[PDB]
Amino acid sequence: TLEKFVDALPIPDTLKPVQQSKEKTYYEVTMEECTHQLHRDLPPTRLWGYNGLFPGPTIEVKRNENVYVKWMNNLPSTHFLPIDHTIHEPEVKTVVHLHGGVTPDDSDGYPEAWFSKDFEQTGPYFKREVYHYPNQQRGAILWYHDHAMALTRLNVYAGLVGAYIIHDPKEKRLKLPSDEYDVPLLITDRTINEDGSLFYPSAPSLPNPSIVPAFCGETILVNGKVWPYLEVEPRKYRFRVINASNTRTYNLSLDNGGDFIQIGSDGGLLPRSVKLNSFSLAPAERYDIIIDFTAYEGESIILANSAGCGGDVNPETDANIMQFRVTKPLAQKDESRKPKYLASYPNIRTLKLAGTQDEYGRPVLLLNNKRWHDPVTETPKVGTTEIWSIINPTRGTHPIHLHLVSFRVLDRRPFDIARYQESGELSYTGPAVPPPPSEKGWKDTIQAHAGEVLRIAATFGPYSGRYVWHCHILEHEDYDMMRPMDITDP
Ligand SMILES: [Cu+2]
Ligand SMILES: [Cu+2]
Ligand SMILES: [Cu+2]
Ligand SMILES: [Cu+2]
Repeated sequence: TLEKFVDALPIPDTLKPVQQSKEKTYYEVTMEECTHQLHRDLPPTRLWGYNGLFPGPTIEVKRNENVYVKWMNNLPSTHFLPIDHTIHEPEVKTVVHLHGGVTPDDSDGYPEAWFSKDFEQTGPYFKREVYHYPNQQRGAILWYHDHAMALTRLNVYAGLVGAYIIHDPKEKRLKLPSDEYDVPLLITDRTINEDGSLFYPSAPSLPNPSIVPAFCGETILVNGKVWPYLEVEPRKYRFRVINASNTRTYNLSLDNGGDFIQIGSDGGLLPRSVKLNSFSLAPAERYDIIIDFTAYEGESIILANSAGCGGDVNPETDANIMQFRVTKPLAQKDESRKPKYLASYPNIRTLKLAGTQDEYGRPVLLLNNKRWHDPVTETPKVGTTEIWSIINPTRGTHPIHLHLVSFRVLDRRPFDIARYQESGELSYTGPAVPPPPSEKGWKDTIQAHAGEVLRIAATFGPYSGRYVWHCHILEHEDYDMMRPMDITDP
C-alpha cells in the first residue's frame, strides 16, 4: 500500500472572476480531462477536473453577492469509467449542482438539465448556459459537483468536485480563524491501480458493466492527495470538512486525544459551539470546525477514521485520513477566537426508504417506492413549512439531501422493523431523541439511521419550481433513490 503522509496537503487556489462589479460577479469554469499525480510514488492519474484541477478551484463569495457561473463541458465524448446502460444521446453528460445553494430551479443542476461537450446536445430540462447564484443565505461551507442523470457516481468519482464558501461579513466580529488559517479539507476515497489509473468496479446474468450498490475505496485522499500531511503553526485553525466521497462515511478523531470545536454544519454556524472527541461525516455532509494546535507544538497528529466501509477499517489504510505536523513557526500572535455563542436562530409528510430488486436480481433503492420517472408526489407549496417523517426500515444509514432548503432536525425514534415490515405498523421501541448540539443548527444532508424515524422541519422557499431530493450515496442516488420535488406557486 502507498506510504502514508509523504505528500503535503494541496490548498486549492481560489477562483478569480472573469468580471466583477459592486453588484455582479461572473465566473467561468471548464470541465477538462487532465492528469495529476495523486501520490509521490504514482504516475499521473487521468482525471476529469473543473478547470482541469482536482479538486476544482475553491469559489469564495459574500452573502448576497450576485454570482453567475458559466459551467462548460470540454471533456472527451466517451467516458473512461464503466457505464451501466440498464439503469435508465451523448455518452458523457454533465451538469453542476451547487450543493446547499439557495438557488432558482433552472440554476440548481437538475439531473435532466445535462449538456455534452460545448452544449452540443442537452437534456430535456436544459435551459441556460450561465447559472445564477444569488447567495441570499447564511454563511456556510457549500460544495459543487456533477449531478448528471444516471452518471453522477461516475462523474464525481472522476474528479468533478469543488468547494464553495459563502462569507457573511456580519460574522467577522466573531474573529474565527481566517485567511491562511481557514482551510478546506475535501475528503475522497479512491481505488488506484498500480499504474496510477482510477479503478471503479464494473460489477457487484447481470448486465456488464453493472452498477454496484456501494463503493468503498482502498485509499483516502484529502484535497486530491493520498494520505497527505499538513504543517501547521501551534495555534487555532479553521477547517471546512467536506465529505466528497461516493459512499464512505467517516468517523473522525485525533490520535493525540485532542478535541474538535464544531462551529458550523451544512447550513451555517451552529447556535453554540460544541467540543467533540469524534464525529460522523456521511457523504455530502460538512463540518465547520476549529482545531487548536497551541498546546501541541512539535507533535505529529493523525486525523483518524474508525468507520467501516464494507468491513472494519484497516489500521494501515482507511483508518488514516491525514497527518498534522505542528512544526510551522508562529508567524504572528494568534488573534483568532473560539467563541461559544455563535448565532441566534428563531403540513406533515411521511416518506419510506426501501429497497426492491430488479429483473437481474440487483437491489434498487427507492424513495416512497417511487421511481425517478414516476409522476411527482412531493409537492409542497412555496412559503409553507412541513415536518417530514423519514422512515428507514433498511439495514443501513442513508444521508438524505433536500435541494434548495436547509432544515431543522426535530428528533429520531427507533421502531421495530419486523413489525413494520409486514403489517406496516409504526411501533416505537423507545422515546424520541432530540438532535445533539451538532444538529441543533441547520442541515441540508442528514443521516437517517436504520430502524429509526427521523423528523425534520423545512420551509420550502424562497423560490418555487422543480427541484429534487435524494440519498447522497451516489450509488444509491443513481439507482434509483432520487425523486423530483415541485415547490408549487399559485
Ligand atoms: Cu451534493
Ligand atoms: Cu444538493
Ligand atoms: Cu442511500
Ligand atoms: Cu442532489
